[PDB]
Amino acid sequence: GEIAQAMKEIAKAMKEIAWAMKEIAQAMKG
Amino acid sequence: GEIAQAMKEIAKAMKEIAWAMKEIAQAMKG
Amino acid sequence: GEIAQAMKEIAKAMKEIAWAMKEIAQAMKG
Amino acid sequence: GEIAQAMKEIAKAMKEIAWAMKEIAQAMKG
Amino acid sequence: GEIAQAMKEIAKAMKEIAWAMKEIAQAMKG
Amino acid sequence: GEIAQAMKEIAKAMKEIAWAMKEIAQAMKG
Amino acid sequence: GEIAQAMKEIAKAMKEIAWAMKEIAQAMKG
Repeated sequence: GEIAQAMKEIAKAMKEIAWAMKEIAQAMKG
Repeated sequence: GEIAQAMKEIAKAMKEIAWAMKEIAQAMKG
Repeated sequence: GEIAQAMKEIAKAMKEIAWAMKEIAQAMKG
Repeated sequence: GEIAQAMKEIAKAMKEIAWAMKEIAQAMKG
Repeated sequence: GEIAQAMKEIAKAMKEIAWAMKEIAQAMKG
Repeated sequence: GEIAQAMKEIAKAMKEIAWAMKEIAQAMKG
Repeated sequence: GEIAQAMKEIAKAMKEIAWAMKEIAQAMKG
């Protein structure tokens, strides 16, 4: 449905944004 | 469909933000 | 209504943020 | 009500974040 | 209630993020 | 309940993101 | 349920994004 599917897509995108931010943090850590 | 339409646009926008953050992470990773 | 109006304004903002993140990613892409 | 007021504040902040992100994209655009 | 409190805290935090993004945009403008 | 817990965790995280983004803005401010 | 599981995944991702943003803020301060 309209609400459940939109929430599942938000969750998948948020997990990918977290993975990318962790890579950027690791590049800038010494 | 004001709530359904907002949630669909938020979900698509978050998928595009996730693609872009993965590209930036890939540019910055060793 | 104030909740439908806020959801609509959040969706339009998220679309603008996605456009901006794509421009930045394109600038940084090798 | 507090839930309606919180949503309206989140919408106003998201609009400001969209404006800033477009300025940053304009500075890095080629 | 815990849900109304969570939404109030989300709103205050997004207002602070919008302030910080405007500062970063002013630094990079030009 | 798990939905109330999720909202509390999202609020705590948004406060930490807002704190971090103000430190980044301070570093970038002349 | 899919909506409860999406909310739990959004909270875990937001907590990881908060950790990453504080590591980046640490890199950028004395």
